[PDB]
Amino acid sequence: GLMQFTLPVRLCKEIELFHFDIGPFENMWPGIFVYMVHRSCGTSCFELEKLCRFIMSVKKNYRRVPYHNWKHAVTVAHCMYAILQNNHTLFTDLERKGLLIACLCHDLDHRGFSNSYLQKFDHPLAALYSTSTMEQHHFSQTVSILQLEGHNIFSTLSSSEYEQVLEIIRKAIIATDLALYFGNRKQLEEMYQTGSLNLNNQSHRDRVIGLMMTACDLCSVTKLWPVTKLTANDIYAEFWAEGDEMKKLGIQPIPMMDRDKKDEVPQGQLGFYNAVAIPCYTTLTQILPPTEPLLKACRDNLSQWEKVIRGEE
Ligand SMILES: Cc1ccccc1-c1cn2c(n1)C[C@H](NC(=O)c1c(C(=O)N3CCC3)cnn1C)CC2
Ligand SMILES: [Mg+2]
Ligand SMILES: [Zn+2]
Repeated sequence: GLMQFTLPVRLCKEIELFHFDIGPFENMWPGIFVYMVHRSCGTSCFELEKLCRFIMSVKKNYRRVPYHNWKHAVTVAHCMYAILQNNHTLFTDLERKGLLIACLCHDLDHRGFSNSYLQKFDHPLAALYSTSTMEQHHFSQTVSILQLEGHNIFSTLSSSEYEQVLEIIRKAIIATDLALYFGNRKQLEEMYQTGSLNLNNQSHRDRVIGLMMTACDLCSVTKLWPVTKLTANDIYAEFWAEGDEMKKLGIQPIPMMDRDKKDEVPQGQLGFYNAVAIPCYTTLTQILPPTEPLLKACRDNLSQWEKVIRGEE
């Protein structure tokens, strides 16, 4: 009860900033997450014994893939932490509980392959879940781990609160399917501009939470340039592996996944910042003004990719 987690001074200060990098010391990441839960939610939200057992089971169920790994999980939970801390009063006690856990669990048991590759391979998960294939798997893995003896961190919630938190987590995890992001942001853009956006409307909050999940999931684009640049290497290590596997199935992959077209990465990055990242953080900044530092860091990185094309780096 009276046991806090305490970070070294540099981490204690920088963890509050949107652009914090969680560092290369894996053994500190669990403590960083508990620190964020305690400050974001309270030291009472979860039994520490159960949270620690949940965190370590979640870690064990992430694989050793270049990008969709345990570091990504914690990184995405930190961006959510930064959004929740800068928007103190806008979110219910249940939402703060659910969303950090959603972010930690959102890519559970990822193999480093897209929903497209699962479908073309004819992987069993593609038979079980026809759309948002991996994302339904991630939520399913989350429920499994919550039901391990000693792992139910929500046990002190009432039955209805329990049903509400699992519904927040489910929608939050499904929303990380980038195919669903385009239509979700368009709807939110319309609602904000015609002034119909109403955060007491549950279907509207769902949409806003969905956009928060895209923002946290993509947050490598909101870091210092060297973090952004080095994360992109890991993202392409997965994409090019998938392209290799597409070739093995006798299918030429899209240029994004074809290691033979590395040369065009910078232009692909521009398309992505213009089509996905900038519009995401722009609408997010309109709805939640204190998340502006994410939009500003994203535009800075767009500028860095423009400089790469111009041969200046
Ligand atoms: C057109 C092209 C030609 C030649 C070479 C490359 C490209 C190209 C097109 N695109 C990209 N490269 C990367 C971009 N996606 C990211 O950069 C990305 C993700 C992300 O899409 N997801 C899914 C799982 C992670 C997460 N964060 N970031 C930064 C998507 C579009
Ligand atoms: Mg995912
Ligand atoms: Zn993710």
